[PDB]
Amino acid sequence: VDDAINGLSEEQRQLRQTMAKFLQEHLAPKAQEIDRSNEFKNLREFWKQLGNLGVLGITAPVQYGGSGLGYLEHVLVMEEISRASGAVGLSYGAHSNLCINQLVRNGNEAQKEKYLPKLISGEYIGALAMSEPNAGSDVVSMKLKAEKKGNHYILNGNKFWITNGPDADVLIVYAKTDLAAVPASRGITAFIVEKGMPGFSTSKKLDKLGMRGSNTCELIFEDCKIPAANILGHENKGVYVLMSGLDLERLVLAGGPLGLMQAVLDHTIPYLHVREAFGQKIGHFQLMQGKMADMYTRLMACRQYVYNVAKACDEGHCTAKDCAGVILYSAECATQVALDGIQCFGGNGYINDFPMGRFLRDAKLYEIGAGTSEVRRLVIGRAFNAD
Amino acid sequence: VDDAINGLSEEQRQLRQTMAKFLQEHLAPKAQEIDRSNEFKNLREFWKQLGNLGVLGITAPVQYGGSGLGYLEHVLVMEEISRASGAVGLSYGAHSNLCINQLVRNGNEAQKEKYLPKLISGEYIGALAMSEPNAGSDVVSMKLKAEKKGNHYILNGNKFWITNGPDADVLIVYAKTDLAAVPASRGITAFIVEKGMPGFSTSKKLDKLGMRGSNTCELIFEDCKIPAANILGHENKGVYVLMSGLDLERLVLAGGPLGLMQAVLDHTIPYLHVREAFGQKIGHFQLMQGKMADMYTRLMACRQYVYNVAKACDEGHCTAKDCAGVILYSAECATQVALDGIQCFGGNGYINDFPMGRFLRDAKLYEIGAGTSEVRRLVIGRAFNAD
Amino acid sequence: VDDAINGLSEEQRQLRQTMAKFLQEHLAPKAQEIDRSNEFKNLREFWKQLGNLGVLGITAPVQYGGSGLGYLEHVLVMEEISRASGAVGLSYGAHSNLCINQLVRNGNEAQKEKYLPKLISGEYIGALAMSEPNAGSDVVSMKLKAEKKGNHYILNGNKFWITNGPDADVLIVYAKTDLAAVPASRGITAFIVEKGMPGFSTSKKLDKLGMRGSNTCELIFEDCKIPAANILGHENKGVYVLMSGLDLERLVLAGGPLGLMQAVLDHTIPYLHVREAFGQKIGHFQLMQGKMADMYTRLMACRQYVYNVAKACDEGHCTAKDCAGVILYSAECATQVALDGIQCFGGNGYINDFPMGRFLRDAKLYEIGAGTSEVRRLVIGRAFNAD
Amino acid sequence: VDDAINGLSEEQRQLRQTMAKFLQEHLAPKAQEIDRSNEFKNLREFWKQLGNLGVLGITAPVQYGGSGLGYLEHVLVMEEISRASGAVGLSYGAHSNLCINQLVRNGNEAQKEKYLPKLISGEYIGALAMSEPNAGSDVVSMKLKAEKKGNHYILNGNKFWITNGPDADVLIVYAKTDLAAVPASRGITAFIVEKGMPGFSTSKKLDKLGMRGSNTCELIFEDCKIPAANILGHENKGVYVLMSGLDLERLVLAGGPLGLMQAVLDHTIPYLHVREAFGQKIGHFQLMQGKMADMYTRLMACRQYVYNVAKACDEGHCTAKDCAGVILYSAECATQVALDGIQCFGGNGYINDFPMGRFLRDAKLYEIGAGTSEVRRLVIGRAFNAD
Ligand SMILES: Cc1cc2nc3c(=O)[nH]c(=O)nc-3n(C[C@H](O)[C@H](O)[C@H](O)COP(=O)(O)OP(=O)(O)OC[C@H]3O[C@@H](n4cnc5c(N)ncnc54)[C@H](O)[C@@H]3O)c2cc1C
Ligand SMILES: Cc1cc2nc3c(=O)[nH]c(=O)nc-3n(C[C@H](O)[C@H](O)[C@H](O)COP(=O)(O)OP(=O)(O)OC[C@H]3O[C@@H](n4cnc5c(N)ncnc54)[C@H](O)[C@@H]3O)c2cc1C
Ligand SMILES: Cc1cc2nc3c(=O)[nH]c(=O)nc-3n(C[C@H](O)[C@H](O)[C@H](O)COP(=O)(O)OP(=O)(O)OC[C@H]3O[C@@H](n4cnc5c(N)ncnc54)[C@H](O)[C@@H]3O)c2cc1C
Ligand SMILES: Cc1cc2nc3c(=O)[nH]c(=O)nc-3n(C[C@H](O)[C@H](O)[C@H](O)COP(=O)(O)OP(=O)(O)OC[C@H]3O[C@@H](n4cnc5c(N)ncnc54)[C@H](O)[C@@H]3O)c2cc1C
Ligand SMILES: CC(C)(COP(=O)(O)OP(=O)(O)OC[C@H]1O[C@@H](n2cnc3c(N)ncnc32)[C@H](O)[C@@H]1OP(=O)(O)O)[C@@H](O)C(=O)NCCC(=O)NCCSS
Ligand SMILES: CC(C)(COP(=O)(O)OP(=O)(O)OC[C@H]1O[C@@H](n2cnc3c(N)ncnc32)[C@H](O)[C@@H]1OP(=O)(O)O)[C@@H](O)C(=O)NCCC(=O)NCCSS
Ligand SMILES: CC(C)(COP(=O)(O)OP(=O)(O)OC[C@H]1O[C@@H](n2cnc3c(N)ncnc32)[C@H](O)[C@@H]1OP(=O)(O)O)[C@@H](O)C(=O)NCCC(=O)NCCSS
Ligand SMILES: CC(C)(COP(=O)(O)OP(=O)(O)OC[C@H]1O[C@@H](n2cnc3c(N)ncnc32)[C@H](O)[C@@H]1OP(=O)(O)O)[C@@H](O)C(=O)NCCC(=O)NCCSS
Repeated sequence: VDDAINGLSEEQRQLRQTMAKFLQEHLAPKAQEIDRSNEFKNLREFWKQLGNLGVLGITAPVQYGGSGLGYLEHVLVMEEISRASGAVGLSYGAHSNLCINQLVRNGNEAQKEKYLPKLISGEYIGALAMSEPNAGSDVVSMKLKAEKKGNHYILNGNKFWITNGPDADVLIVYAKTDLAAVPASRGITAFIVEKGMPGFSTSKKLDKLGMRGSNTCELIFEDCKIPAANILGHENKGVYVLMSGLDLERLVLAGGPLGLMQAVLDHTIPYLHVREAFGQKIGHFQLMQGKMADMYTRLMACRQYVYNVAKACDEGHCTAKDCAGVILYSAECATQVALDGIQCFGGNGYINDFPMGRFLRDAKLYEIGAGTSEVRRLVIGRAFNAD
Repeated sequence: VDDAINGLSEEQRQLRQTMAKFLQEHLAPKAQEIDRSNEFKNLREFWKQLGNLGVLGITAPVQYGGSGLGYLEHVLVMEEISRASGAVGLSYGAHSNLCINQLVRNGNEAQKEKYLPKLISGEYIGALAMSEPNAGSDVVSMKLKAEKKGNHYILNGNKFWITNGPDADVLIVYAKTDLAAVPASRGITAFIVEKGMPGFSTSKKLDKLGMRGSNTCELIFEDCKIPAANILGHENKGVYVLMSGLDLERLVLAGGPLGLMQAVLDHTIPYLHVREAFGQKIGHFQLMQGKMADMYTRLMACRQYVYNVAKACDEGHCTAKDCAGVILYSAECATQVALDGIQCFGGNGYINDFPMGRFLRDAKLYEIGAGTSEVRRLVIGRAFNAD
Repeated sequence: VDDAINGLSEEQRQLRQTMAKFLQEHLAPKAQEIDRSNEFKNLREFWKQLGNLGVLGITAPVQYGGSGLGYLEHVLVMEEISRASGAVGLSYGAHSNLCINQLVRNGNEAQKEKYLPKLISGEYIGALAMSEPNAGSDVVSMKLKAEKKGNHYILNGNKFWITNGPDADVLIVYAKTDLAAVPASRGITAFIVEKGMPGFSTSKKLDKLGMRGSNTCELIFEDCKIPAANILGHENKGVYVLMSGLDLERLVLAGGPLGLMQAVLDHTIPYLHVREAFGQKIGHFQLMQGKMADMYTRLMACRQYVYNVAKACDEGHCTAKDCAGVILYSAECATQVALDGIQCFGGNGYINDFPMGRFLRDAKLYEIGAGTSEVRRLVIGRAFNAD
Repeated sequence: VDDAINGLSEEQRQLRQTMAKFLQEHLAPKAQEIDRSNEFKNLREFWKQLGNLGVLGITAPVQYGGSGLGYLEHVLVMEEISRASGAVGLSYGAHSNLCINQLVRNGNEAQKEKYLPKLISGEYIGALAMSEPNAGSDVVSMKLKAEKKGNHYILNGNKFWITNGPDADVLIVYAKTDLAAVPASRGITAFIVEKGMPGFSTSKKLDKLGMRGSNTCELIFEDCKIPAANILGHENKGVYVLMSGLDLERLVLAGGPLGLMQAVLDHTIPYLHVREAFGQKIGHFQLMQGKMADMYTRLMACRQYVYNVAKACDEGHCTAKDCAGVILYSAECATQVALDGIQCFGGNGYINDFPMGRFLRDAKLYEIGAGTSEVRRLVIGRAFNAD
C-alpha cells in the first residue's frame, strides 16, 4: 500500500497505479533472473513497452512524442521500476534522465528531432559518459581528447563505468577539447556519439556486486571522427551541461533508493506476520516492532523529502545542495533499511532464493553512483560556504 | 533563511514571516534568561500578544474568535516559537493543542462558549493532565478517583508532570470514574477543572534539565467537587478523547524539534564561517562541511515529513502510526543535531553564555514527552500488527 | 601489521605468524574462487594441512593429538582463517568448536578416543545440528523425534542450515527424546551421527549471499537407527550441552568479524594511499582520514573486547552475557566496517573483481548465525534481569 | 560490581576497591551539590586526602613520595573518581596527569624536588595552560609572548579554558619565545608559573554546561617576570613537551568516559528492575533489555580498549594514534550511553533531582577537551598517512 499522503494528484496516483500493475506482471517476476544472469534478455522489447506507456520521454516535450510532465512524475516512475528491479531502474534512469533529459535541455531543434523520437519510443537506448578510469569523483580531470580537424573532431581515449554502454545507440560523451585551458573546466565539450561510428568500440560488461542486469562497460575511442554538428550545446562550455545535468540526475535518481526501501517493506512486513517463533508472529516482539517503525519512518521521511524537492524543481526552483541533499539522505537510508530486511528474514534473508540480499547489493550503488556520499556532503557544505 | 520548498502557500509564508519577526524582538532576546531563571516573567502578557496575533486558537473556529486554520499552520507557529525558545514553545503547545484543540473537538456548545474565547485571547492559560507518578507511558493505569455524588464528581488523587500546571486557569483532567471497568480503559472520564475550585491545588515547579521556563508541577485533588456538566465528551468514554488527542499532540508537537534544529543551524552555520583555525574558517574543513550537510539534511527531511503529514491531516487523513512516526523521527534527529551544534562551537558550545547547550537540553524532552520513543515504536509496530 | 598491543605472549604471536604466512599462500589466493564457485575444491586436503599445523583440535587434549590450548588461541586462528577466507573460517569454526570442543567437553573416554583423533587430524569433518526450518532462534521448539527402541533410537525428521553438513563424517544432532516433557527443554538429547548411517541423508547445498564455499544443507533422518551408546552426555539432559556450547560458540566465532574487519583494512588502507583524486591520495582528504579512524578504532576495540573475554574464559571465567556481548558488538561493527570498505574503493568496491563486496556479504552472516543480534540482546538483558 | 575480566592484578583490584569505598562516602554524596553550586567547597581538603591515599602522584617516582605506578592504575583511579563526580575527575586529571606527570617527565632534579612533593601531597593544586581564546585545536598558533630580559622572561597575554586555573599554586604554561620561528612550532617554551607571581592573575570561573565544580578560568599575564630557571625542558623545544604530554593526556583522560558510563549503569540497571509499567519491571521489555545490552557492551568494549592500550604504554609502547583512538571511541560512547540513561528513567531522568542529566552534560566535555573528536580523527588518519 502506498499512502499518497505524499500529496500526489489523482493523475499522478493513476500514473503510479498503471506503472505498479504493469511492472507487477512484466518486470517483477523476471527481476531475480535478471540479477542472477547479470543480463536483461528482453531489454529492447521492454523499452518499447516503456515507450508505449510514455514513461521514457516522461519529461520530454509532447512535440517529440514526449509526455511533457515533470521530475516529480519522473521520480514516481523511477521509484516504481526500481521497486520491481533495481538494475532496470538504473538503466531506465540513465536512458530517460541522463540521456533524454540532457538532450531536451541543451540539444538544438535538429538534434532533438533527429534523436529524441527514437529515444522516447524505446527504439534507441541512451547513455551518458563522463566518468573515466581516473576521473570519477574528480570528473573535470577527464583525459578523453577531442582534436578538431576541420568540421570534425577526432576523439581518442576511453570512458569507464557507463550504464547502458553496450546497448546505447546514442551516447552523450564529454571530452577535453582544450587540454590546456587555464581552468581545466573550460576545456570540455559534450558530443553525441552513435552506435557504429568508426573508432567507437565498447568493452565487456562488468561483474558488479549489485545492479546486475544493468549493463556497465568501458567505451573506447580510436580516432573516432565526430562531425562538429554533434556537439551538445557549445564547444568548451560543456562543463556546464555536465554540472547542470548532475543536479537533475541526483534528484531523479533518488527514486532508486525510494523504490528499493519500498521493496524491502513489501517483503518484510508480510513475512513478520507469517513467521512464528516462541508461539507468536515474530512481528509481535518489541524488537521487531521497532524494526518496522524504523524502516517505515526512514522510507516515509525520504519520500516526502524527495517529492517536495522535485515539486519545487517543477516550479522552477532547483539547487545543487538540495538535489545532492535528497539523494545523499535517501541513499544512506536505503542501505540501512535493506540491511534490516535481511535481518528480519533470519537465515532466509541470507539466501539468494529471497531478494532480501539483492536489495542490499543494489542499494549500496546509490552511495557511489551519481556522486559518492562524500562528494555530496562537499556540494552541500560548499553551498553554505558561498553564502 | 528558510526555503519554503516545503510547499507553503503565500499566506502560510506570510504567517511564518509575521511570527519570526515578532518572536525575534519579543521572545528571542529573553530566551536565555527564561531558561536560566526557570521562569517566564511576562508569560501572561506574552499570551495576550499571542492571542492578538491569533495564534493561540489557530485551529479553533472563527466563531469563538479562532483563526479557523489547520495543523500545518499550527506546526509552523509551534516551530517558530520553539525556534525562539523551547520552553515557551512547549507551553504554547500545551495551551493551543493539548487544551484548546481538545476543547473544540469534544466540548459542547456551552463548554466552548464558556472557555474557548478566554483561552483563544490569552486571558486564560490551558493545560492537559493525564500523566501521574505511576502512569506515564502506561497512562491507562491512572488512579485519580472520580466519585459521582449526585450531579457532581469528587476527585481525589494527584496528577504529575503537568505543563502550564501552576498557571492554567482551565485544565482538562482524566480520572477513573469506573475503577472496576472490565477493560480499565472503560473507566476513564475527562473533566474540565478550573483554577480556584476547592480541593484542587498545585505543587512547586520542577527543576528540569531543559524546557526551563515552561512550568511543570503536580496537581492535587482532595474532595474536589466537579459538576457533572464539566465532563468533556462522555462519562467513561474518556480514554477515547485521550487517545484521539494524542495523535494531534504528536503531530503538532513535532514542530518543537523542527524549531530547535532550525535554531542550532541559525547559530552553527554563521559561526563556522567566522571562527578560523589553521588559517581558515573552520567551515572550510571537510569534517565541518560534512557536519553542515548532516544537520541540514536531517532538518530538511524532518521538515518535509511533518509538513506533508500535517497537510494530509487537514484533508481529513490522520493515522496514529503516521502521527507517532513524524515525532519519533523528528525528536531523535533534533537531539543529535543539537549535539553537533555544541561540537561545532568547541569550548564555546560548552558554556552557558551560548545557547548551544540549551538546544540539547530542550531537544531531549521530545524523546520523552508526548510518549517516549519506545512507546512510539510500539504504536507504529502495532499498526502494522493490526494490518 | 598486527599491533600485538592485544597482550599476546610470544608463543601466541608466533601462532598468528605461522597462520598468517601459511594462509597467505594456501588459502588467500583461492578465496575469490571459493566464493564465486560456492565451493572449496581443496576442502579435505586443506583440513589435513590444518590438522598438521595442529589448529583443528587447538583446544582439544594433547592426549588425542590436540594442542591443549585455550579459546584465546582458538580466536586467533579463527580470525586469521576468516581474514583469508570468510567461508572457510566459518567451516573451520563449525569443525573445531561446534563439533570438536563439544566432544571434548561432553564425550566420554570412548567417544573421545573413537572420534577425536580423526577430527583433530582433518581426516573427518565435523558439524553441529540443532537448527530446523521452524526452530532457529526458538531452538527449544525443535521437533526431530528420537524414538527409543531397545538400545537404539529411531530418529525421524530434519535439520536445517547445517554448516559442513554434506561433508561431515561425524555430526552432533539434538533431537526430542521426550516430546511431552513438562518444560520442553527437558525432552532433548544430543546424539553423534555418522556419515553412512542408514536413514540419514543430506540435501543440496544452499545458494547464500555470503559464506559461499562453506557448505550448508538440510539433514534428513528417516528411521535412522542410532545406538544408545552414541548419545552425547545424557538422555534428556541435552538442552544443557546445547546451551553451554552456545556460549563458547559465540566467543570463538567472534574471531570471524575480527578477521573480516582486518581484511577490509588490509585493502582499504593501502588503496587510499594509491588512488589519487584532485591531485592527491584520496586518503589525505579529511573525510577519508575520518573513515580510517572509525574502521580502525572499531576493529581495535572489538579485538581487545574479544581477547580479554577469551583470556578470562581460559582462566575459568565465562558468562552467557559476556560471550553474547563479544559477538553482538563485533558482528555489528564488522558489517559497518565492511560497508565503509566498499565506499573507500568507489566504483571499484562495487565490482566482484575486488573482495570488498565479499567482506560485506560474509560479515552480515555473523548478525544471524550463532544467534541473531536480537536473541543476543535478550541474553544480556535477561542476565541483568536475573541479577 | 566491575567484572575484573579487565585482567587486573590483585593489587590493582584492591586499588579499585579502596577508591570505590573511599569515594562512596567522601565524594559521591556531594556530587550533586558540587554540580549545582558549580563549586567544590572542600577541594583543598579532598586533595589532601587523595594525597594521603597516594593517588595524586600515582605515576610519580617514589623518590618524591609518589606511588611509582603506571598509567593503567592512573586510568583506574581517574575512572573511579569520575564515577563519583565528573567535575572532580576532570580536576584530578588536570592535576595528576597534565601537571604532575609532565613535571616528572621534563623537569630536572631541582624543579621536581621543589614542586613535586607538595603536588603529590595535595598541598598544591596543579594545572596546565596551552589553550587560548584563538588557539584551541590550533594550539601552535598561541600568541602568549615571552620576552627574554636577561635571566628572566616577561610574559604578556592570556590563556583560556584552564581547568583548576583559579586554584593552581603551580601551573605549566606554554608561551611563544620565538614569534618569528620559521615553523611556528619552533617558537614555543613551557614555563612553570606559580600563584602570586606579579603580573599573573586569573579571571572568574566559567558557567559551563557540565563539569560544574571543576574550576575553569582565563589566565592573565601582564609583564609577569619568570626566571629562566623556570622553563620546563628547553627553550623553544616546548612544542615537544606539549605534544608528548597530549598522548598521555588522552590515554589517562579516557578514564573519565569510562567512569561516566559506569555511573549511568549504576543507576539504570537497578531502576529498570524497580520501576514497573504494564504489570512488570520495565527492564523485562525487549526494548529495555536491548538498551541494557547496548550500554553494557559499549562500556565493556571501551574498558578493554583503554585498559590494554594503557598496559602496553606501561610496557613502553605508546603511540599518538592509539592514545587518540581510545579517547575518541570512549568519549563518543559515553555521551550516547548517558543519553540512554536519561531515556530509561523517563520523566525522572529529565529532572535535576536525578543525576542522569548530569552524566550527559559531563560526558559531552570529553568530545571537546583533550582535543575535539575531529582533531583526534585527523591524528589517526595522519598516522596512517605517514606510514
Ligand atoms: C554501476 C555503476 C554505474 C555507473 N554509471 C555511470 C554512468 O552511466 N555514467 C558515468 O559517466 N559514470 C557512471 N558511473 C561512475 C560513477 O559516477 C563513479 O564510479 C563515481 O563518481 C565514483 O568514482 P570513482 O569510482 O572514480 O571513485 P573515486 O573518485 O576513486 O573515489 C574513491 C573514494 O574516494 C572518495 N573521495 C574522492 N574525492 C574525495 C574528496 N574530495 N573528499 C573526500 N573523499 C573523496 C570517494 O568518495 C570514494 O569514497 C557508474 C559507476 C558504477 C559503479
Ligand atoms: C517536562 C515534561 C512535561 C510533560 N508535560 C506533560 C503534560 O503537559 N501533560 C501530561 O499529562 N504529561 C506530561 N508529561 C509526562 C510525560 O508524558 C511522561 O513523563 C512520559 O510519558 C514518560 O512517563 P514516565 O516518566 O512515567 O516514564 P515510565 O513509563 O516510567 O517509563 C520509563 C522508561 O521505561 C520505558 N518503557 C515503559 N513502558 C515500556 C514498554 N512497554 N516497552 C518498552 N519500554 C517501556 C519508557 O519508554 C522509558 O524508557 C511531561 C513530562 C515532562 C518531563
Ligand atoms: C550460513 C548459515 C550457517 C548456519 N550454520 C548453522 C550450523 O552449522 N548449525 C546450526 O545448527 N545452525 C546453523 N545455522 C542456523 C542459524 O543458527 C539460524 O538461521 C539463526 O539462529 C536464525 O534462525 P532462523 O533463520 O530460523 O530465524 P528466525 O528464528 O525465524 O528469526 C527471524 C527474525 O525474527 C527475529 N526474532 C525471533 N525471535 C525473536 C524474539 N524473541 N525477539 C525478537 N526478535 C526475534 C530474529 O532475530 C530474526 O530477526 C546457520 C545459518 C546460516 C544462514
Ligand atoms: C571544560 C574545559 C576544560 C578545558 N581544560 C583545559 C585545560 O586544563 N587546559 C588547556 O590548556 N585547555 C583546556 N581546555 C581547552 C580545550 O583544549 C579546547 O577547548 C579544545 O581543544 C577546542 O578548542 P576551541 O574551543 O578553540 O575550538 P576550535 O579550535 O575553535 O574548534 C571548533 C570546531 O572546529 C573544529 N576544527 C578545528 N580545526 C579543525 C580541523 N583542522 N579540521 C576539522 N575540524 C576542525 C573543531 O573540531 C571543533 O569542531 C578546556 C576546555 C573546556 C571546555
Ligand atoms: C567534486 C565536485 C563536486 C566539484 O568539482 P570541482 O572539480 O571541485 O569543480 P567546481 O569548482 O565545483 O566546478 C567546476 C566548473 O563547473 C562550474 N559549475 C559547478 N557546479 C555547477 C553547476 N551546478 N551548474 C553550473 N556550473 C557549475 C563551476 O562554476 C566551474 O566553472 P567556471 O570555472 O567556468 O566557473 C564535482 O567534480 C562533482 O560533482 N563530482 C561528482 C561526479 C559525478 O557525480 N559523476 C556521476 C556520473 S553518473 S554515476
Ligand atoms: C502504550 C500505548 C501506545 C498503548 O496503550 P496500552 O495500555 O497498551 O492500550 P491500547 O490497547 O493501545 O488502548 C487502550 C484503550 O484505548 C483504545 N484506543 C487505543 N488507541 C486509540 C485511538 N487512537 N483512538 C481511540 N481509542 C483508542 C483501545 O481501543 C482500548 O479501548 P477498548 O478497550 O475500549 O477498545 C499508550 O498507553 C500510549 O500512547 N502511551 C503514551 C502516553 C503518552 O503519549 N503521554 C503523553 C502525555 S503529554 S507529555
Ligand atoms: C532464545 C534463547 C536465547 C532462549 O531459549 P528459551 O527457549 O527461551 O529457553 P531458556 O529458558 O533460555 O533455556 C532453556 C533450558 O536451557 C538452560 N540454559 C539456558 N541458558 C543456559 C546456559 N547458558 N548454560 C546452561 N544452561 C542454560 C535453561 O536453564 C533451561 O534449562 P532448565 O529448564 O533445565 O533450567 C535460545 O533458544 C537461543 O540461544 N536461541 C538461539 C539458537 C542459536 O544460537 N543457534 C545457533 C546455531 S549455529 S548458527
Ligand atoms: C591540530 C594538531 C593535531 C596538529 O598541530 P599543527 O598546528 O597542525 O602542528 P603538527 O605539524 O602536528 O606538530 C607541530 C610540531 O610539534 C611536533 N609534534 C607533533 N606531534 C608530536 C608528537 N606526538 N610528539 C612529538 N612532537 C610532535 C611536530 O613534529 C612539529 O615540531 P617540528 O616542527 O619541530 O617537527 C595539534 O595542534 C593538537 O593536538 N591540537 C589539540 C590541542 C589539545 O588537545 N589541547 C588539549 C588541552 S587540555 S583540554
